[PDB]
Amino acid sequence: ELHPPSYPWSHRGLLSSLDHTSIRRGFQVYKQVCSSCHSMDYVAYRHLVGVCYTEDEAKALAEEVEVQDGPNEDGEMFMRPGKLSDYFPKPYPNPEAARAANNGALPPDLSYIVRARHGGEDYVFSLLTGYCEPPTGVSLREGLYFNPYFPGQAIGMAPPIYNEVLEFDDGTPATMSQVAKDVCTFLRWAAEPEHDHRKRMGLKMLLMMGLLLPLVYAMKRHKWSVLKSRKLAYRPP
Amino acid sequence: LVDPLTTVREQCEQLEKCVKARERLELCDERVSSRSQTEEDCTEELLDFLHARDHCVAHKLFNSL
Amino acid sequence: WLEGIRKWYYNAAGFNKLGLMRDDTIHENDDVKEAIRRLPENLYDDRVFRIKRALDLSMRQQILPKEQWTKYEEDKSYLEPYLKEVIRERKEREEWAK
Amino acid sequence: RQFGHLTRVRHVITYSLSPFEQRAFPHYFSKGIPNVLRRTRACILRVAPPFVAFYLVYTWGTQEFEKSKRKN
Amino acid sequence: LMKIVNNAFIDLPAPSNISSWWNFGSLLGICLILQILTGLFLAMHYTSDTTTAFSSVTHICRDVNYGWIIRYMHANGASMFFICLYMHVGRGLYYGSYTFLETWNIGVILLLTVMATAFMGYVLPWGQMSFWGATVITNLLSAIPYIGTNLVEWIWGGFSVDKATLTRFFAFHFILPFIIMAIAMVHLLFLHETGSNNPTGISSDVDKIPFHPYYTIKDILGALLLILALMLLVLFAPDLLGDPDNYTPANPLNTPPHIKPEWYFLFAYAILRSIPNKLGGVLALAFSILILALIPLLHTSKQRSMMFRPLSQCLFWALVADLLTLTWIGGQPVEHPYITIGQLASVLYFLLILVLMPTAGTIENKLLKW
Amino acid sequence: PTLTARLYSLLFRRTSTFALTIVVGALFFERAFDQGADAIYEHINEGKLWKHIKHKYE
Amino acid sequence: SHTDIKVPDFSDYRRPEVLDSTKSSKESSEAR
Ligand code: HEC
Ligand code: HEM
Ligand code: HEM
Ligand SMILES: COc1ccc2c(O)c(C)c(-c3cncc(-c4ccc(OC(F)(F)F)cc4)c3)nc2c1
Repeated sequence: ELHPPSYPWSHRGLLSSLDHTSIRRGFQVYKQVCSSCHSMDYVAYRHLVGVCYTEDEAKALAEEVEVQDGPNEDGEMFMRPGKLSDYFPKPYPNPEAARAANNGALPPDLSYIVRARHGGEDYVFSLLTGYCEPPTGVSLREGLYFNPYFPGQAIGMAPPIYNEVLEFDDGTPATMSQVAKDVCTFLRWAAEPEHDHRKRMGLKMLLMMGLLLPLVYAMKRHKWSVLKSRKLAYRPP
Repeated sequence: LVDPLTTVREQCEQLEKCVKARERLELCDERVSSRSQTEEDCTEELLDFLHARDHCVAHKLFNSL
Repeated sequence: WLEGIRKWYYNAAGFNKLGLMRDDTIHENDDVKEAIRRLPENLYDDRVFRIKRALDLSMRQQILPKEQWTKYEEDKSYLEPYLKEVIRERKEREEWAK
Repeated sequence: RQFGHLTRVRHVITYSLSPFEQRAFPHYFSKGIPNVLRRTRACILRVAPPFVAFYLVYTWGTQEFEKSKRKN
Repeated sequence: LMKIVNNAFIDLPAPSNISSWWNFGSLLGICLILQILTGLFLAMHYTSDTTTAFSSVTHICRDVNYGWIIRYMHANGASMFFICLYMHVGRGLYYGSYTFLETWNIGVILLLTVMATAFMGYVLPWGQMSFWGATVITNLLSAIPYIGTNLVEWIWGGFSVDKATLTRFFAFHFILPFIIMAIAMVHLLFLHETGSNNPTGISSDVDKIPFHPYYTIKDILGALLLILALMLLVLFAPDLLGDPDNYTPANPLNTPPHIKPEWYFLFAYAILRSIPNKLGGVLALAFSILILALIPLLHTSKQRSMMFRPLSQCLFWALVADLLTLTWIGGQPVEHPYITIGQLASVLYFLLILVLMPTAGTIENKLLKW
Repeated sequence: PTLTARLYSLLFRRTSTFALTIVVGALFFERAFDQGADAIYEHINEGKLWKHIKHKYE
Repeated sequence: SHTDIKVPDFSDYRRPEVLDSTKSSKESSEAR
């Protein structure tokens, strides 16, 4: 195996947050590349509100995709434009169709992929950005490709990204690296949306605990002070 | 379009550990290539190179992004 | 030589550094309390102070100067003469039942 | 049990002050520090060596574990 | 006239010298009461069914107002709840408090009652390492002759871990802490007949002190520091002691690479993986815990503490290293370097406890002319 | 006399008055601490939060 | 005897405001 390298992510800091601007770019990646082949069951279009999209922008995207909802009074089920409460649409109806559509292989969900793989986002960027031909003596079966950052170095994940594989809205150059950076930032928000609010409490704590610990430590050595300073003697007859 | 990653790797490949890991990778390649009917490969020799290169790419890459 | 080894172990233990003697430390036990009860007031009231001083040290996590530490040759076995008596009484009670 | 008749004590004296009349941090650095080092050297040779031994078997076992997985 | 019972919290005689090591008894009283409140508020949003459990945690960690903090004050509120024990026990062994047999034998019964509860509690999120953890570890009872094939299927409520295995853990889990709370008040009851021990092992009837201003504020301090090291993990490294494969839902047809329980069991697990014979491995596992009940019958030194027992100090801190080893080996895979180490350490654990440490105090008595 | 002595004579003497200080302190403390804490976090994470960029998308 | 009993020096631990035996402690009790 290969231990991935650790990077200077913007959010590695104990108080550092996520580049919400980058989360905006990262969603555009999942939506135009991976949402056709990966599920993300545990997120909603509403969760994007106030983080990378606003209310109206996300609402517009809710109305782009059709969702199966509503037992008709006739007794049937139909399709409607999605809403914010709706979750990210699953590309496939069931995993067998996925194994059917990817040579027996299973595209995993990506709600918790950051926190479900050792190394975290460092792994993922190195994974996408680690494709290469196999070395000599190595040969793989059809469908499967080589990547050093996987156990056995054999996966069905064909190249999802490359230079100008897509386009961004903010005029960013869509280098393969720029893409893989933003998406991993998005996924770290998916698997840990509390991240940006986690640390603020982490900040409030250390300032309070910076105060209460010495103060309590004074009242202790205030009350115990009687005993640290007492004395004794022995006056027999 | 230019991926800056290719530039950063290109510089890191010039580093001592990479050149030396490159060396054995070339040497094993000559071995397995010259030989036949063997199971040996250059898997390990490659990973040691890539563990070195990508470790150097770590310290520099996000400066461009 | 073993005597030198007994001596080093004594200083290594460190209950001299709290001014205690050996018999001050023995595990509180039925055969022991009997022996303690039989002590005289002078020797007993000294035992209590050697202890209560030591506890006052370990609370402060301090010790005494070397001048007050208990010396190996001065380690008085004030309790064993009375204790070995009690254990003899116990074995008679057991032997008498058998 | 309770205070009052726990045991018997005689000819013993205790002196003590009011905490409002004495510092809570007297000689905290001036005297406390060498007590720690004294408290340290008194015990450290008995705590260290098995954990020192651990760090070695941790690395040696780790490296030998690595080497086992590499090649002929 | 309850508050005559509060004299065990106010006017209680207690010694004067006792350092931080005794606070860990009280802190369990905080972790336990803390953990019950958190796990309760998790019950409000948890579902005990397999098709809904893993998502139910997501409902907490995503949609609920500060549901997520409660999960991590509670999971890691179990990890800290075992740092406290293992130090709360090591005190009892190093300072020789195990002479209070009535408490110690109950100290064991609290430990087991707990260390099965976490096992049940680790299942409830219903991921891989949850499922596969319970799949491996229940099968060990299958090693027993004439029973195990019947008992394991009974515990499972079936022929493999499935729905009814989960739902009953949730009920065996969300009850025992209320049984543990009883045994604690029992455990103290036999302690308040004898009063606690000190570093010296000497009767402290002379230098007792009250408990209301002195150890209270000391426990307020010690409790405060505990809330730090808990919330740091919650607020700076929550996945640290975890295991990320848990964040994949259970797939009984896809075995994870590394099966293992969490860190607080692993020294037990390493002992098991050491022995190839399956059943003989089990009786070593249960004996690694129950051996605590053999300590007082192996007391040999006429002293109690180990501040005044040099050789036992060196052996004691060696035992800690053997534990830390077994914690490490269990987390690591099974190969020829680690197999060999895991065997040696496990032998030391039983050897060191049963042979050397008794043998030491015998020798120490001889030097003191006893 | 010093300030500490003046504080005790008026506030920390009567336990009734004492408690009211603590509530009063908590309110102004709750306000002051949250403002200062957020300012630090934002200053560290300047230009990374939603509101710091929200103006662009209205 | 009992009259021979005398208190030792605590001045290593006493607060600086109360190290003068010749002054009345009341004046700074409010501050202490
Ligand atoms: C062409 C369809 C396809 C697209 C597009 C795609 N994936 Fe993959 N992916 C797969 C399949 C199929 C697998 C299964 C790999 C296996 O079974 O070994 C996989 C595996 C993975 C893995 C590794 C899982 C593991 O346990 O190692 C990750 C991570 C992942 N996908 C996420 C991504 C990422 C990141 C992208 C690009 C942003 C992406 N998917 C785009 C099909 C796809
Ligand atoms: C007293 C000893 C206890 C121990 C050792 C223990 C341990 C654990 C652990 C380690 C987990 C895993 C949680 C995770 O991985 O996210 C867990 C889950 C859980 N615990 Fe505790 N726990 C105890 C008591 C309780 C109590 C008292 C309650 C409720 C009052 C409770 C409620 C839960 C619930 C509902 C879960 C599953 C929900 C979830 O894990 O997200 N537990 N327990
Ligand atoms: C839920 C679990 C537990 C609770 C609530 C609990 C509670 C307490 C408390 C508050 C004390 C007094 C503080 C102290 O003496 O340290 C205590 C003492 C003690 N505990 Fe526990 N404890 C628990 C687990 C254990 C375990 C697992 C053991 C042994 C394996 C144990 C053995 C002891 C002993 C021997 C004492 C008395 C030692 C002495 O006073 O010198 N306890 N317990
Ligand atoms: C001398 O050693 C002893 C001897 C006997 C003890 C005993 O009989 C009990 C019941 C306890 C105890 C058990 N659980 C919880 C607490 C507790 C203490 C402070 C709190 O206050 C706050 F600051 F919030 F944590 C909250 C709970 C104390 N400690 C004993 C410690």
